[PDB]
Amino acid sequence: KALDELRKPKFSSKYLIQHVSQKLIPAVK
Amino acid sequence: ADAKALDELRKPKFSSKYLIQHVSQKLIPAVKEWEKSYQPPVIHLGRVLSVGDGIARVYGLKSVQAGELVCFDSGVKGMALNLQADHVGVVVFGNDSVIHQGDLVYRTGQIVNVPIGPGTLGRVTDGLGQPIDGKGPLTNVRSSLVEVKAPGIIARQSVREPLFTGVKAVDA
Amino acid sequence: MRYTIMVSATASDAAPLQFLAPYSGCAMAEYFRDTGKHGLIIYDDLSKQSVAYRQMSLLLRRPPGREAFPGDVFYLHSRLLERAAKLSKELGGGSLTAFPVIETQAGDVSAYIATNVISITDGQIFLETELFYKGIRPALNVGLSVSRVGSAAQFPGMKQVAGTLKLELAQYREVAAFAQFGSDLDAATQYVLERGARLTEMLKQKQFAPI
Amino acid sequence: EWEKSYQPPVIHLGRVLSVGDGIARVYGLKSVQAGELVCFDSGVKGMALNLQADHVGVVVFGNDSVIHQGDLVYRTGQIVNVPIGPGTLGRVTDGLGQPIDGKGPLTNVRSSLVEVKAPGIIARQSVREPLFTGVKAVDALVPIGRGQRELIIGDRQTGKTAVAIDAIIHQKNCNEQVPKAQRVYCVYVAVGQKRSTVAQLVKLFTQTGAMRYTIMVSATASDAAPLQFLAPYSGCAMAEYFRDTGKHGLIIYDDLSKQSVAYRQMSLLLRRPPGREAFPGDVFYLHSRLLERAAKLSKELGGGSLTAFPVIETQAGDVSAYIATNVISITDGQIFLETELFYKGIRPALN
Amino acid sequence: LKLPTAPLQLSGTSAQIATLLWQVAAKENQLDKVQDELYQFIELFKQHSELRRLATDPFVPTLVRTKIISSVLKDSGASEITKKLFEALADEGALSALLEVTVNYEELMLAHKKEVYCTVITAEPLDKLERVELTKKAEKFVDAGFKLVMQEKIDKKLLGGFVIEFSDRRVDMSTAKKVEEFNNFVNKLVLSI
Amino acid sequence: DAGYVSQVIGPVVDVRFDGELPSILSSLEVEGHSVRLVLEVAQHMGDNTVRCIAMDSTDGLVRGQKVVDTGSPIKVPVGRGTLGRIMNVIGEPVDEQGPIDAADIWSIHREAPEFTEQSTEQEILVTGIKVVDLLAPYQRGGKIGLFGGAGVGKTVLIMELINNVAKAHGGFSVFAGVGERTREGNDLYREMIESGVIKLGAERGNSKCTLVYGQMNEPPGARARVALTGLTVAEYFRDIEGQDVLLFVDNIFRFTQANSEVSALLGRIPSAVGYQPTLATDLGGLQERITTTTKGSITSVQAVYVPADDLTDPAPATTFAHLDATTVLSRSIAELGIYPAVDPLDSTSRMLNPNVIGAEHYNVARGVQKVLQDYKNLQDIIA
Amino acid sequence: GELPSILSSLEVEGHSVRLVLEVAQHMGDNTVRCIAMDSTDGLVRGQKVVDT
Ligand SMILES: Nc1ncnc2c1ncn2[C@@H]1O[C@H](COP(=O)(O)OP(=O)(O)OP(=O)(O)O)[C@@H](O)[C@H]1O
Ligand SMILES: Nc1ncnc2c1ncn2[C@@H]1O[C@H](COP(=O)(O)OP(=O)(O)O)[C@@H](O)[C@H]1O
Ligand SMILES: [Mg+2]
Repeated sequence: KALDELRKPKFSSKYLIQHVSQKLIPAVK
Repeated sequence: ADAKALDELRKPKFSSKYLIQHVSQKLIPAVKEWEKSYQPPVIHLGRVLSVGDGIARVYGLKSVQAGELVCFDSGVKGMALNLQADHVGVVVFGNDSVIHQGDLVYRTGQIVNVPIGPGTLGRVTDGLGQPIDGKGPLTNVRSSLVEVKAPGIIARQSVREPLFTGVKAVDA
Repeated sequence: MRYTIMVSATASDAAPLQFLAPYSGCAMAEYFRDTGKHGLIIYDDLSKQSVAYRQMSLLLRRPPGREAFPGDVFYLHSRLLERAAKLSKELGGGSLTAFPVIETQAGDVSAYIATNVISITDGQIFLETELFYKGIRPALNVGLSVSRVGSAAQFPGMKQVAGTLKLELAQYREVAAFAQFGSDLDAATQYVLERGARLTEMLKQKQFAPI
Repeated sequence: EWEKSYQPPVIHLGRVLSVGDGIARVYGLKSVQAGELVCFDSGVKGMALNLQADHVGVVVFGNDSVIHQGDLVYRTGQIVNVPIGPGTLGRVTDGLGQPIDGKGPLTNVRSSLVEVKAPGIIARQSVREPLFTGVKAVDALVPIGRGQRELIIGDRQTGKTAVAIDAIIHQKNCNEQVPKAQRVYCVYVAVGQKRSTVAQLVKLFTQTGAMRYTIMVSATASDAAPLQFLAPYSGCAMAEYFRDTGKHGLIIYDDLSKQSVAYRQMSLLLRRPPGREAFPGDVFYLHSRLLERAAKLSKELGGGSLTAFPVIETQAGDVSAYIATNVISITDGQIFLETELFYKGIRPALN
Repeated sequence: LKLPTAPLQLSGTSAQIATLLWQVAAKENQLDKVQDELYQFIELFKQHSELRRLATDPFVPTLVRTKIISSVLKDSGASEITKKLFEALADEGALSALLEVTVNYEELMLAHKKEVYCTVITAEPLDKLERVELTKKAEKFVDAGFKLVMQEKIDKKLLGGFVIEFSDRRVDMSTAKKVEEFNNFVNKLVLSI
Repeated sequence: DAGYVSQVIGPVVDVRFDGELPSILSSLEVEGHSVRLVLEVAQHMGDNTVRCIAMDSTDGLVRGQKVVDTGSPIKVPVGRGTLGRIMNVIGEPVDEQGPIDAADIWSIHREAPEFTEQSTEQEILVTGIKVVDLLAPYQRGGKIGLFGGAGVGKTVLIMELINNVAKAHGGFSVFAGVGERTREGNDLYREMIESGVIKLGAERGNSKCTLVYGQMNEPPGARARVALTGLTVAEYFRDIEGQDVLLFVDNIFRFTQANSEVSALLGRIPSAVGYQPTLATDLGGLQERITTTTKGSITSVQAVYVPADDLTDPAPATTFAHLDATTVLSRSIAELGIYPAVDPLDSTSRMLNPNVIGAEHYNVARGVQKVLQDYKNLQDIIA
Repeated sequence: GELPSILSSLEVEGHSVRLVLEVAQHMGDNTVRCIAMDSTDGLVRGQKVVDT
């Protein structure tokens, strides 16, 4: 119903994991 | 990582809801503080993601077909050649400089039709029916399907008439 | 211009207006076929319409093939030239006769658009740049040009004398390149040169002179 | 005693994401090997050629309209093997290792791996004794030794099969008056021929009597892509059996260009990077490990020989086409069989 | 400078988000804290429509994507590991990447607990002895001291026995396969004899 | 149960499914279209999605329209009433005489006949053209090929071969129109009603031919499977009835081109020069179904358009392995004004051997090959 | 704010040359496609770009 558009990843920036990694380690105390 | 794991993800197994009571309260003031930066959700119309050089890629348009004339918001006419998953590739009739990222795309519904008939005897149009000969619009004419398949086998007969060209290099 | 319609997609217009202009060009002429009359259609610069097809697809993230033309470009020219016909008696008896124009790339008969349109169409007329400067205007190639229906497709009085015209032209094209020795032997290797040369000097005419 | 030996298998699995054109892309299979022969649900086998990060590409030995999305593949744990041995003599098998003659199974055979390395340096001994092939234009003018590589290149409709089969009939005309050791056994491997041409070829080896000595491996044009790919390796794996037993063997690949059409058809379907004339880059390596497998083993490792007769069908005599460029480079010579001088009465048209 | 080691490797650029997420949360020992917090966002993506417009609309600018998520994500009990994650996906438009990053984090969490799925299909429902005789052959088919879940299932075409659908392996001790393999060993010996 | 079209790219459309995806080479139907549209699935996309090919034009498919599953391959109605009928790819009457008076619909996609049921007995098919019956003698129940350029005279040989062999047989035949002109299609319909092969009235059951027409106007779904639709009704008359049926297929090259027009469109890299990567199993699967078995006989007659008399293109260069008797048409002999312009060198059959016909036939045709090869090697030096 | 119409100019700030751009495709992401009329050596991904 409301999750058929969410069924797969879709994004730009194939180096996305390196982007998010600098935004996941800040909250590491 | 399969679709049954996705359908298992449709079953809720959260075991606690200590966010949902509050994020449902701050959702609506958030979308209405930043309300001016929202284009409206568009379903049976279309709006341009990418545009350039005669091929414009348009989000939405759940109602169109292949080969439906579309009309952009500046009056420019178009054609939907292929229809991808989330967007519809639209071919642009004419110069395309007026179309931006965020302009409206209007479906006309019909297959592309150029005016036919004997009132066009003496007129020079382009491939779209608009006159360029400076004698105004076409009178005593009608629209017809340009995408029609050929006449079938039972429809034809053996040719007889020679079609003289007036050229001895040809006709002999 | 009284009996002439002209759809005119320029090169300074976009691609799909050129892509649709032979398609809309046959949409006019199907009306003349449907209501019993006869129709003439000339799809001028049909290779340049196919380049107008090649522009749209290669922006449209579609796979290219021969000479970066797409896959279905045979089907483009097929249904562009199948909707011209001669109907039966049961729908007026109307007709359409087709003139596609394909410019070769200075003599590539195996060019990708050429092999499609030479296989679709029924008869072809080769116009080399060789024959255009030997005085032969219009520069029709005779040995390479074929038709289909033959008799009952010419003037019937012309049809009897055409066999006397074609077959004597057939031997003459074989003896014209054998002029490297100075033979003119036995009153035949000169006379078929004497005949077919005057046949070439017969079959020239003037531009824009419908006779 | 079969019921007393039934331990159920633990066999590992794989589910299919996308399947098309005889190429099934499977998910799972945490331990499948490169080139491992797998099996599907519906009885059709398969080999996994390329193995990627998330999905594993599997080529299909047969019809592909039986597998839906979400079907299962079982790993057999073994690289693809063919039954080799003497019981194959006279039989007409498919390239995977099953008989299609209608004569039941292949008994007195043994399965062995179709993918091994060629004989090294010290395995070799210099080819001195000659093979005799019946066509005097081959034997006297452009001769062929026992344990040698010679390419029957040509046009089509020109007699490349004829130079092959007249050599085979000569061996049957030579084996009846030659002792047990030095008898030259035939494995004419049919790649890309019709299913009706092999019917003529099974007739000519029976009517002459050569089917006591011939194994006809005929992967047709009618089966799938990798059978025509695997038919030279399995047919040379049949020639492996006659090598280490010490006998002499004749192995013939016919229309090896079609096996190049086989290795082209799977590579572009599997999205491997294309090279010259859209063939994959490693197609020279997949032609060489075939044709370097037949040789003469020395007097310390078996003494037997193996002479390979590949066949390339040209187009109009272009010996510089990319597929012919490879095989002429790896093989020794050329028996060029032109179509134009074939009607000039010199039979065979051996330029 | 050291990260806690991932229990199994994965593929790239959409699932190694979860591998990196597991390598962060296990350092903070927040493992079952944040895993069902991903579940709430799916229920947020299931029930509510305004949030799930933000994961697929291609016309919202790149500052309204982050200034709604950090506006929605106050403290609220929500972890700042989770809050800095959902800021990052709406930073680069990766809010559609949620339904993949969960099920591999589901896989990696069940890779941290040594806890494998199965699905056993019989013709008869399993009683309190029939089910406890099942596991002692099933735990020969796991490789180590793992856990085991049960997902008992009924189908009539199997004539007794079972099939352990590990989703990675399958063991067929059903008689409907046994009588099929009994018939193939009949035909392979009557035709040869 | 059923699914929806999710994506349209020209002549290939994509259908999503909610569980139990259709088997490959099955048939799909869209409702609310102008004509009945058959989608034939060629590959699974992976995300519960089959990828199709369109038997008619896709211009009009909305995204999300209802698509049902027939769960089965393409079914044409085979039978004795199908004689005297002009047939489509998907089983339609296109001669506008009611429905097809036949029953027992059959799957037109199958496996080839096996190696055990192959015929090796060869019979010379005397045609009536002095270059055929001497030089390249055809085989009864065998294969007859016809190459040549566009404008050398291929199709006028084919109807001449119908008048030769398809009239003096008495049994049944089939004309399989694969992507030729309607002009040579419509004219053959008139010159078989007047020659009495196809009859109209109440004598529809004594006729001798069915016409399976996939001419040039259709999109390449129809031009790629009319070869198989014409084939299976010929293979229906072989196994069930036992009669020898003559398959007159026109433009086998247009079968391979119709595959190649969308083969790139299904997500495949192009092969050599720009033709399709899977041409081997496309044509090799086509040809070896056309054989003669123990049960009956099929005598295939194949016409192939070759582009610009170049036999190095791989789309006819796979066909040369697939044809016993080959009548290669040279434009040069037609430029000499000689009809039929059959090459004495390029056109060579498989019956030509003294071990089958007799030495009196083989020696003169070889004696033809000596005097005509040296005539080619001397007409260079005669200038 | 708002992406300009096609074939309109841009004026970059902070370069050693008065460098002008011309928009031709609106490539999504609220981002356009340009061809630089002069030397592009020295463009940093933060430089203010104004239109006429
Ligand atoms: N010595 C010969 N005398 C007469 N004909 C011959 C001779 N050798 C071969 N041929 C002819 O060759 C034809 C086929 O032989 P063969 O199959 O060996 O040729 P090919 O080059 O393999 O053809 P293709 O490659 O198309 O299979 C037969 O028609 C036969 O008439
Ligand atoms: N024996 C013949 N008698 C008369 N005309 C012939 C003969 N053979 C070929 N032709 C001519 O060759 C031409 C091409 O015929 P066709 O088979 O349509 O060629 P294609 O198959 O290349 O389209 C026809 O117009 C026909 O008149
Ligand atoms: Mg051969």
